[PDB]
Amino acid sequence: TTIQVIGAGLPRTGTNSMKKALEIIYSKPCYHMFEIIFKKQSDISIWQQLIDETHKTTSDKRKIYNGLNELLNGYIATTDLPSCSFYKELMTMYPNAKVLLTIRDKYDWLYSLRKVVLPKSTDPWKLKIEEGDQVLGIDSNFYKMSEDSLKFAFQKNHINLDDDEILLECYDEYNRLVQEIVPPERLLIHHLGDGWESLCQFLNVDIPNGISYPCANSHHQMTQLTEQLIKHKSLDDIIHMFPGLI
Ligand SMILES: Nc1ncnc2c1ncn2[C@@H]1O[C@H](COP(=O)(O)O)[C@@H](OP(=O)(O)O)[C@H]1O
Ligand SMILES: CC(C)NC[C@@H]1CCc2cc(CO)c([N+](=O)[O-])cc2N1
Repeated sequence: TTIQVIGAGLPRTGTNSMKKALEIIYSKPCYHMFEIIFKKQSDISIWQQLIDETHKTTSDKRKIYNGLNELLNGYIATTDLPSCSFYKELMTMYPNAKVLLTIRDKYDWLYSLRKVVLPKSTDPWKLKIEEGDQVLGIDSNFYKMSEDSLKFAFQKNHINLDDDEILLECYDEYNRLVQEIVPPERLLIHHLGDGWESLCQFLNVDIPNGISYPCANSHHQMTQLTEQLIKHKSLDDIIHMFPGLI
C-alpha cells in the first residue's frame, strides 16, 4: 500500500467527498482531517512537529519526508488539511502519484470556511464550535495545528486570518500555484459537481456501476453536528443522526 493520489484541494472544496470517492475506487483508506479528528488525535502533535520543521531557517526535508511516510502508512491517498499543504513534498516522495485539485467558487468557499473551519475571532459561533469540539476531545492543540497548516499552505507568517479579502486572494493564489507547479498531465482539476467521469478517466478506472458520487460534509450538517454535540454531550449518543459522515 502506497500513496496513489495526492489531494491538493483546500478544506471546504469537497475533500471529504473526494476521500470517500477514492476509498470507493481503491477499496483502501484515504487520509483527511476527519481521520485526525475522529480516529487518530494522536497524530496532531506529529503534524505540528512537521509544520514547525518548515518554519526553521534550514528545514530538514528528509525529516519531513520520513514524518509524512509515517503518518500516511496504510493509506492509498490523501486529501484536505493538513496533508494538502505538503503536496510538493508528497509529489517528490511519490513520483508516480497523481495530483487532484478540488476547487469551487471562491465566495462560496469562504462562507463555507467561515461557518465550519475558520470563523472570525469576533464570531460568537466560534465559541459554539469550540464547545462542541470539547465533547470530541478537540482543543487548542488541534486549532493551532490546523491554523498553522493553513498558513503553511498560504505561505504566510503574519497573516490576518480575520480579513476576508486576504483569505480570498490567498485561496486564488494557492489554486493558481498548484496549476503552475504540477505538470498538467499529472493534475486533474475537479470542480464541485463534476462527479465520477473526469476522475475515473484520470485514474484509469471505470465509473463505479450504480454507486453515486459522494455528497458529504455540508455546512448545514456540520452546524447540526455542533448543535447536537453541545446538546447531548456525546458523539456516540448522536451519531445515528449523521449517517455517512464519519
Ligand atoms: N458531490 C458534491 N456536490 C456538490 N457539493 C459538494 C459535494 N460534495 C461536497 N460538497 C460540498 O463541499 C463542501 C465540503 O467540502 P469539504 O469536505 O472539503 O469540507 C460542502 O460545501 P458547503 O459547506 O457549501 O455545503 C459540501 O456541501
Ligand atoms: C468536528 C466539528 C464539529 N468541529 C471541527 C471543525 C470542523 C471540521 C474541521 C475540518 C477541517 C478541515 O476539513 C479543519 N481544518 O483544516 O482547520 C477544521 C475543522 N474543525
